[PDB]
Amino acid sequence: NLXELDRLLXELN
Amino acid sequence: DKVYENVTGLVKAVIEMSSKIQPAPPEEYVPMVKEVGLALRTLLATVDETIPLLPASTHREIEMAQKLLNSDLGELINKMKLAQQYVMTSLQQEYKKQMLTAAHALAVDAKNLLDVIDQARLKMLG
Ligand SMILES: [Cl-]
Ligand SMILES: [Zn+2]
Repeated sequence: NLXELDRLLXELN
Repeated sequence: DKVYENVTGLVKAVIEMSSKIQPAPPEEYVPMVKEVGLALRTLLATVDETIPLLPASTHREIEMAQKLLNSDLGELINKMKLAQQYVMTSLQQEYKKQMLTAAHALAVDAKNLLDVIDQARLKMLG
């Protein structure tokens, strides 16, 4: 669940 | 209670975005969605830290709730992008509404994650 979130977050950079 | 603090911080970031969505122009949305996403990241890391101490029979339910939050953030980001694609069109306020609805869903699901953890803490007392 942390892995998935961190790649979701990449999209906002 | 770091879980309660983290949920509070995430819901506060969502309420902020929801008072700024209508006034702000759709291309100043990224910092607000980013603040929400990072609050969620903090919350998920705290919950991951906490799970090992809760009864095994509660882990699955907590894990599903965590996953739901991830999916919710995905939807928020998608609606944010759509609200950006349709600025100064006939769909601008509609997609702003959809973004609002996605953020609200995220806040509700964060509260339900807290509720599930809080019930597991009660069981742990036993
Ligand atoms: Cl709502
Ligand atoms: Zn804030």
